[PDB]
Amino acid sequence: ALTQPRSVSESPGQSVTFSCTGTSSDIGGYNYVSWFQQHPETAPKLMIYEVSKRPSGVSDRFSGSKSGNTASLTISGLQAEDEADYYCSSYADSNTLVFGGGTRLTVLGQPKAAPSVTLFPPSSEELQANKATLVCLISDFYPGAVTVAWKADSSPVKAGVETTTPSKQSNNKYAASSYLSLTPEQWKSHRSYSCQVTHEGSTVEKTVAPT
Amino acid sequence: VQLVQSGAEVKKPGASVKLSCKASGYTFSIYAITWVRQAPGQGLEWMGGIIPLVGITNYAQKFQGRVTITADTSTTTAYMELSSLRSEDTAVYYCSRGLGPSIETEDDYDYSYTSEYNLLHVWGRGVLVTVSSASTKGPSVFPLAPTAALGCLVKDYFPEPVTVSWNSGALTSGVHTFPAVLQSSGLYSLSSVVTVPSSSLGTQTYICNVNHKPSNTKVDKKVEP
Repeated sequence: ALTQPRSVSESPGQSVTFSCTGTSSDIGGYNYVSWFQQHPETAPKLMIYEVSKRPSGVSDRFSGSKSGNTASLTISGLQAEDEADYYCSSYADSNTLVFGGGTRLTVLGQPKAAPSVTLFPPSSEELQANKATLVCLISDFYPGAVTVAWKADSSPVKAGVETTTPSKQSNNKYAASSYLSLTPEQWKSHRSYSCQVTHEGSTVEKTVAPT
Repeated sequence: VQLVQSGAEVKKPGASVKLSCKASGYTFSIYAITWVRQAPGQGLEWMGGIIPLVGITNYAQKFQGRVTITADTSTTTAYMELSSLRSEDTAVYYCSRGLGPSIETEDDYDYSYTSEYNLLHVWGRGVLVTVSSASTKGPSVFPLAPTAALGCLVKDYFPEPVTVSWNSGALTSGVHTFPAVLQSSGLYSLSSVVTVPSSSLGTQTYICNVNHKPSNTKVDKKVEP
């Protein structure tokens, strides 16, 4: 099993802990529970091993514990560099290795910045190809969590929408793009289309028309 | 000390992929090597491992029959071949070496296996294995015509990546190159826009250079109001 909280957030300088729940043969069965820190696009790094050991080079902030079938990873004096996913691991009967889901630790080290949304209609050159792709671009916002909803004539439309996951920009902001793929007939069948991006309760709307 | 992993590999469904994990800086045979897989935007997954000296393999039931972990100590390299590849098998493949040896001479110079050590300490850079039936295809660049904003749409291309540069590398201010989106057709689509003065729309010509090494395609596109 190795169930973990989906994500955890805290302020810098404040302690933060993670939970790692398991069965009798997973965590409580053996004292080989270890925690890993993985930054995006990088290999995971071992922070704690054998439940509470801390391999050489790990800052004394990280500390592992265990009480029954649940382990815990605690990061006191939380810093910005501690922003990454954390996984727990543990041996199991039958000579097996089990992993946890992973917790997304975010340090609120930046002020709230609303997203910048631009909407592009299907290009006539693209329409000649029998494809009407609406491109919605979100950039320069923090924290990197937004929700995008597509409206056609103020009516919601969830058909054929794919939105990329937010990433890290050079300025430590976040970026994301949403594409509404319509047929040429559909793009012209509605007066206008809207791309609403909601960020921290604040929502921004940008609309286009076939014109 | 190090686990040198292979490059990047892309395979069709039903095919086979054999990954290699070459170690340096320690005695290869005694230390145990396990393979951990992490699907894009997903949690780590355990596959198996091997002790090279005695060639003992321990697989995960999720991969029994397909995965085959081996090792040629002649070259201190361990190989994990996954057969019957699937679109769902796309993921980043890691190999890790334990903190300490899994086999030890004990006096009487006979061998003695250590006990259930930690086993994930030294990681390799990882290899991406994108298993999909989509074949190599060049992008179709479409202009996104226009404080004014304009950009290029790079649609229906495969596989990664495509490099976009405006004015053949000249314009490099206020330019966002968003991540690509993998659609249900299996072909990535990417967008790139710039922020330029409204007055210069009719005076400065903006060209986006799209390059795609996988399909040996280079495109130059002009965006005008």
